[PDB]
Amino acid sequence: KKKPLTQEQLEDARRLKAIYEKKKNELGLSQESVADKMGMGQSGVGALFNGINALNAYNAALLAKILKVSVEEFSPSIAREIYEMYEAVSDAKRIEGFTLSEEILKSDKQLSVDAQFFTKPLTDGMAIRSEGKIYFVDKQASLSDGLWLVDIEGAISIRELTKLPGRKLHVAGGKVPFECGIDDIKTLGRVVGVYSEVN
Amino acid sequence: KKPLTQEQLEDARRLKAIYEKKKNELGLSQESVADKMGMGQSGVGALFNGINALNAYNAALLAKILKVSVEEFSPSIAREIYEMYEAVSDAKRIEGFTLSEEILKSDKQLSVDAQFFTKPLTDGMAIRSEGKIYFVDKQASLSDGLWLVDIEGAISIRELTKLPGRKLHVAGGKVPFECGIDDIKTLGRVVGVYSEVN
Amino acid sequence: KKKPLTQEQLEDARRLKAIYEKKKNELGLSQESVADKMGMGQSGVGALFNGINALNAYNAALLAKILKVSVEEFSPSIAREIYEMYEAVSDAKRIEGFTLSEEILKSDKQLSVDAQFFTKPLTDGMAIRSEGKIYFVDKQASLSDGLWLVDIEGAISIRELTKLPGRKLHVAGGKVPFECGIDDIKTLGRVVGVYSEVN
Amino acid sequence: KKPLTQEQLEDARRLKAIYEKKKNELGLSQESVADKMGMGQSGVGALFNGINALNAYNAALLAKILKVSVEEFSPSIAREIYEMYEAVSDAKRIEGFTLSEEILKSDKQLSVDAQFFTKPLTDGMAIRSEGKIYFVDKQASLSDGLWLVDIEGAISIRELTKLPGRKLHVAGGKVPFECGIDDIKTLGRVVGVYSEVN
DNA sequence: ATACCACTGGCGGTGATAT
DNA sequence: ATATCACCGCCAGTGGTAT
DNA sequence: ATACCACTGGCGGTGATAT
DNA sequence: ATATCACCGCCAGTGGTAT
Repeated sequence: KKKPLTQEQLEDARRLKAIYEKKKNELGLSQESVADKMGMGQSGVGALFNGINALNAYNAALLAKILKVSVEEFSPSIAREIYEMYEAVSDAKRIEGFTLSEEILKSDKQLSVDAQFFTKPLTDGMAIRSEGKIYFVDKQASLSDGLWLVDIEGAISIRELTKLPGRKLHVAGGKVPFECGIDDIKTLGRVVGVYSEVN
Repeated sequence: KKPLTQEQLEDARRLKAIYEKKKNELGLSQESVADKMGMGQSGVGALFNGINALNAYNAALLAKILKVSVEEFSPSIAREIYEMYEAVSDAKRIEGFTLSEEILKSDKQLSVDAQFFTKPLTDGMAIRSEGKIYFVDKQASLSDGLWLVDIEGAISIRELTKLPGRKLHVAGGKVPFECGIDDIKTLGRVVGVYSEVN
Repeated sequence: KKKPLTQEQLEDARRLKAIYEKKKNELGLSQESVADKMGMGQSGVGALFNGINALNAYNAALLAKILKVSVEEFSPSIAREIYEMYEAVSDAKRIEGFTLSEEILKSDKQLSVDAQFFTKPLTDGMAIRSEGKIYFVDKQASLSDGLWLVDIEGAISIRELTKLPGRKLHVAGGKVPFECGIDDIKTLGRVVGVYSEVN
Repeated sequence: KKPLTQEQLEDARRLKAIYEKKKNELGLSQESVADKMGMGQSGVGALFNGINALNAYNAALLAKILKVSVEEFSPSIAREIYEMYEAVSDAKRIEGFTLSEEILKSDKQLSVDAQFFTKPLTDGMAIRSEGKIYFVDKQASLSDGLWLVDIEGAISIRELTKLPGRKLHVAGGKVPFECGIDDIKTLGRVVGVYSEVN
């Protein structure tokens, strides 16, 4: 028959068409050049772009790969569907990502990590990439001796802490270890896992 | 028309067996699963007995009702569900293994984001040994580094160092030793390692 | 008056126009959007693109920066002029660049280095980037004890060599030092300078 | 019309002085330089006396005839010649300095490719000390690392380590010492070092 | 050999039309 | 949003010249 | 509670026109 | 090189049913 595209598919097509017309020259693609990649004809490509045929998860997956974008960039609904379907194979956790350069923390792309990486249910957590390593930080953990993502007077660095009597601390990890009170250091989270490449 | 592909009925074989063997624990009938899928009882029976094949949606939906991963009853479908998960949050699914007592045993396929590796990992392995996760490039050129090797049937992580004369310097044990290139079967090179604390 | 664009300027304009029409959407630019960046009007922009006004070194420099390309990509003549003019300030040497990953050497972008970096006239030289460092290699140097870019049975690595009696060698730099004959190692050049970032 | 900008005649002041003071060594007259530039003697006299200003071409051309860098007689022109050299082989011109006896002295401006620095270097310095080249980020946030510092008039390379209480751990001498942040003037942070062998 | 003198060719634009 | 049209200021150079 | 039976709605295309 | 036009196979599901 003919179904009229329930107006989220219609607006998804508009973003998809807009995200293609401005990047076809960037990638040297045409509607037939995309038709061959999907195993279709040019008639089928224009239907998806001009909001005549409703695209599915498979087509959205390939269309995102052809344009090297995310389905979120043109269809946030299916990306929710993709994440929901991926909860069946393995509950990979979408951890917000950060970068630590010059002791400065900046938000970055969210990071996908399987729940098997962690021995505890990391609900509020971060993923900081620094010095060729990725540090997985538990934002809600009790203060104890261990590896912590701390802040010392406007500088963020990974340091190993050791509680001392008299409400003092021992900070290790920097080029020079030192001691100070527990309130001289702001704790942003406890490091629970470290990933690194060949060193 | 009922031309189900040989594996599409093979998908139904495991799916049907999982349903009846586990419906006692979950206490659900076919029409109860039908309600949770927005379907009738007639729609669910087709999938179980091999009348109608499974798509990506209801196969993952059934994998949430039954506490079973979709790869357990349909490896082909779970492969394509991942291939859709590369479009959003482009993680890279890697076959999982465990290394205990120099024996490599298969494990659950792991979900790893592509931002872990500087070099793209086409054929990769994830091995869980000594409480850590070792990521291995199955097809990697022989370079001095950490390698998952096979020494006369024993699987172990060793540090390979190439020496002139097609020799190797295997390290990792109490005392390192030297041998030829062909004396060891190098499964792949370790590119990343992950471990927890406490 | 009116000068007819001596046919290298004409063909330079064709490449410039071609390199702009396929990247204006990639950069969100129009002829007026480029006119404001150069301090001109849209009429002046079209003259350069359509081969009516001959562009100079200054305009080519800005046009290359606006499109984030090199003048070589659309006007190899002026890039020669730019290099010739830059020989007046400081004779920066255009050294061919290489990358060394997994003990595999691959050609890369040519590297610009001032002649003050070297104490000798490095005519035939390489620049290899590896392990966060840039190694400047003299391809024509006498064999002697020092840092060399060698090849050992199909693997390229930076190793420190030491000549030994009996036509033997000592190779250092790898994870395991070893000894072998001088003919068991192929020498591709002698390292004369090393640059590195914060380590 | 003869409206030469104040510096454009200042360009001619140094250029004219360089020509006459060095024409004895090179043994060339104005018409001889005119021949090498595709010009007449009348065209060269305008540039020397300040009648016609210099563009990028003949200023660099004159910098090749006279064995003098164009920055010596025209800093403004050499700046724009570099700004054209960023379009092809995008090197980054950095002000050069030498560090001898704790005294920072200016030197020739260095030509460095942008592929040396992970982070773009807007305001940078190149310092030649102890036979090596230290690249310094003039405007860099205070982070634990190697810094070009000024300690009561003395210029030196030191390893700064921040300590709680707005303190510093200065290292590099026989014995390190501690002081406050404001006790030292940090000119900039060292991001790259180059050295030769033999 | 070199520093003035008008004189001027063409470089590098402008500013309004379409379409 | 681009292309093609006259139109042109105005420093670049020129020759010719008296030092 | 569950496995057959036709029957069929609409999903996801095709294939030729312009322009 | 794109847009809009009919046209439609054909597995997806449906209800109804006898276990």
